[PDB]
Amino acid sequence: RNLAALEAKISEAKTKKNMLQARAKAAKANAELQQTLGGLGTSSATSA
Amino acid sequence: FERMENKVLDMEATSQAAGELAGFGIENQFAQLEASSGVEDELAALKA
Amino acid sequence: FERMENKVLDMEATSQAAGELAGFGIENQFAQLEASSGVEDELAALKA
Amino acid sequence: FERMENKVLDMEATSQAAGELAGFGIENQFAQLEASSGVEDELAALKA
Amino acid sequence: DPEKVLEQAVIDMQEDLVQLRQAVARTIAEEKRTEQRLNQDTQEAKKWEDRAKLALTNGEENLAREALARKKSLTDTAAAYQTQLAQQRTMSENLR
Amino acid sequence: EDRAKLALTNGEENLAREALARKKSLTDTAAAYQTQLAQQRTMSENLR
Repeated sequence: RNLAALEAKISEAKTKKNMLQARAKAAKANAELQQTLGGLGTSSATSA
Repeated sequence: FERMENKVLDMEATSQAAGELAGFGIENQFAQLEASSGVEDELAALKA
Repeated sequence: FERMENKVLDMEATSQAAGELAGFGIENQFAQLEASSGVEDELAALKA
Repeated sequence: FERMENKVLDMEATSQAAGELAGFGIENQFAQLEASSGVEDELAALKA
Repeated sequence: DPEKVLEQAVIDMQEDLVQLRQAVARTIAEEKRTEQRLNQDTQEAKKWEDRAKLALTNGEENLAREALARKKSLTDTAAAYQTQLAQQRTMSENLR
Repeated sequence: EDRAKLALTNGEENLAREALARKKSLTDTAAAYQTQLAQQRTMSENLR
């Protein structure tokens, strides 16, 4: 019974962390795309 | 999970910093874009 | 029998390669050949 | 099977990358191709 | 010279639009991969439901409830991947 | 056009519209060469 509970805890913890890491990486990638789409070189164009 | 949660809180703080900064003219430009879309719908009604 | 079956599968693959390639004008030429055959049948009906 | 599944996921990621990129004029060209096909059907109705 | 500065800004913008194309293509692959995951998890949920129907046909309600517990785990995991996918879809449209 | 008349005589409106699409391409190419020719005629008279 301890082994069955241990395997369940390991499996759930591993898969939950893996999908959380994947979604966190996707979320920060989208945030950097929106930030870089905002942060255009408008001051350099204005200086020209 | 606490290290990942600290990186999520850094993305929330980055989103708060962008949200207070990003007050721009572009909202009035989107109202002009919607007016231009209304002109294309009036041209579609004229074609119909 | 497996070596002969591999040569049969090479002829099937060759037939598939010919079948995808062989889209040609000649099908419209066969419709003209059938029209010309119809003219020879009309000349046979005239002779009769 | 996991190495093959990683190559399938690379083809899915390649298909997603093509799907976000491939917004093109060609869809309006296909509407012109369908209009030209409609002209050939009108010429077939005229012949009939 | 202002003409050289604005030409350099336009060159830098060619690098930026390539970086944003990469970020879109990555996000497109992440949404397609999490769709693929939830699609196969729901197909495994059907397999475990059919395993429960076989157990019920044999009268083994114990094995049927165990197989339905695999079905629950898989459909809950597919709902988690659908929730993750919703964040990928909105980010994909934001980058687009 | 005569290939289209043969296709219509056989009832193949699909082949008739395809043959008329070759007719369209050729007559449009002849109109492009007539436009090019108009520039050659005026240049020929200018040099004369």
